Amino acid sequence: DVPPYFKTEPVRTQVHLEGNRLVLTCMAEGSWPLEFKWLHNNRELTRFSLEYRYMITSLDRTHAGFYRCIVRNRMGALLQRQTEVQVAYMGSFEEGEKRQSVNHGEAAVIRAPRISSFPRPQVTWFRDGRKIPPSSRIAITLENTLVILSTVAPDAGRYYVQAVNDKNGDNKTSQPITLAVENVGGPADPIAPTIIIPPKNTSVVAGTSEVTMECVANARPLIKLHIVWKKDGAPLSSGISDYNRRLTIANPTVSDAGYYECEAMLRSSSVAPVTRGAYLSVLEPPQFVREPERHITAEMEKVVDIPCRAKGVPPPSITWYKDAALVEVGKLTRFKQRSDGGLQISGLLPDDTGMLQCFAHNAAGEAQTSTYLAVTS
Repeated sequence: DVPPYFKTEPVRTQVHLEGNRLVLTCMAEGSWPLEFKWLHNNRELTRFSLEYRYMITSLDRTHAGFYRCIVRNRMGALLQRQTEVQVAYMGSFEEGEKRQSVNHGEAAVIRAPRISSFPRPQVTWFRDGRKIPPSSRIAITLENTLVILSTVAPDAGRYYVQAVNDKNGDNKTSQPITLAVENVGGPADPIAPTIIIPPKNTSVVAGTSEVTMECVANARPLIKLHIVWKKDGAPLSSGISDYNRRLTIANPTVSDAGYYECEAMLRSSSVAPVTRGAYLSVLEPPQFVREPERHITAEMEKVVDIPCRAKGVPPPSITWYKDAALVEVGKLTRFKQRSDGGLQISGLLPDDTGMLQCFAHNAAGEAQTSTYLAVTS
């Protein structure tokens, strides 16, 4: 009479190549009989059986998504930790040839032609078979948009991209975009600082290595263009790269979160700078500070309390299951959940016997614990 439990929980995320085979396992132990069923995006994929494996002989990108297992025996049922199968692939540049036009001095903004791919491909800008590296006059954004500051006539031509998927090695070339540069009025006219690419609202899990805010500015003459970064109003003096276009935070913490501003101005000038801002949110995955005991016995018809509190950013939501089924909490029920997080059961029916599972969820993760509740008296 052993209730189910998991010997090993699967990894949260995993990347596979298209065409390769895929084996998932429900590694559990318990007392005969131990049955297993599989869920794909919370929809039944199998019914209960003796088969603990779910196998896909040949992966497709359409197989990407969430999988999990349910294990059960005559004493109860457990919901396995959910995993995300990510299928590495790369489509083609379906877009045709394009053409844009700009006047000299104006910034030329050329978005990277669309392509669907996992992971996101590495993109490199080209023109006449020559690579186009970022310069003081040429920016390539995080979105792989090509910006050409204070364009001159020789900037006109056919630009295109090459895209390489890092995990399957695929290499595609896009159709070209033809930039025309016009000549209206003298090319010596001054231009006040402009922000072509403002910072974007950006979120990162604290268990990452880097996070980058970006801001691209245009001016004439480009040489006296200066970009200052700020956090919550205060200037920053490190982590700045590109030509002051990129602000890179290493190993971000919850403290690094906040409002980041980009200010473009002319050196030794007369003018109010132009400012654009965006928030950086830093999250922590859920993590228990209070777990119920892995075996619990209460008696009919008293009330029992099962403690469960989690820690994380933002404050994680606590959700209860009984035998892999969402517990019905509410005032017309015997079950009620403290804002504390714990679960209180009143009027213990013999059928309240089984496996209870506490799930702590937030946008950056999911944690889970189980207990065996046995009714006596």
